[PDB]
Amino acid sequence: GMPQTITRGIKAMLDEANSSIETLTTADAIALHKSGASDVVIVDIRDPREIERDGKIPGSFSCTRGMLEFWIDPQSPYAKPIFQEDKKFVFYCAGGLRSALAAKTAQDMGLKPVAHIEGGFGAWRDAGGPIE
Ligand code: NA
Repeated sequence: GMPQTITRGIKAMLDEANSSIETLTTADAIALHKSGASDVVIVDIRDPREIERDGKIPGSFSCTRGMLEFWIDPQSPYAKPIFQEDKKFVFYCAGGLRSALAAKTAQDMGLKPVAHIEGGFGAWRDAGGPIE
């Protein structure tokens, strides 16, 4: 049968996100973490099975990407108070792509300031960043 026709793909979504958000270099993110990450919340948006396999950034807060809006919005029944804090929110995933979309979503909602980690946890690990 005729296949599905995708007319808006990840390329378009990622371009829109990337040009609107801070992409924090892996090295800068690692340095930020080592400084104590004052007034920063590092948000791990990976599936828990990814986290179990590969580990995580120490002290990061887990919120899967698919739940993000529901935990950010204070008017959501599922609101998490951490997202109301007067801090910079740095999102990360495995390779940097989901987290660009997540940062853009959060920014679109009004969360400010936001960023994501270039190359994700994969790049973090490759650089020898802190891992739990
Ligand atoms: Na950018």
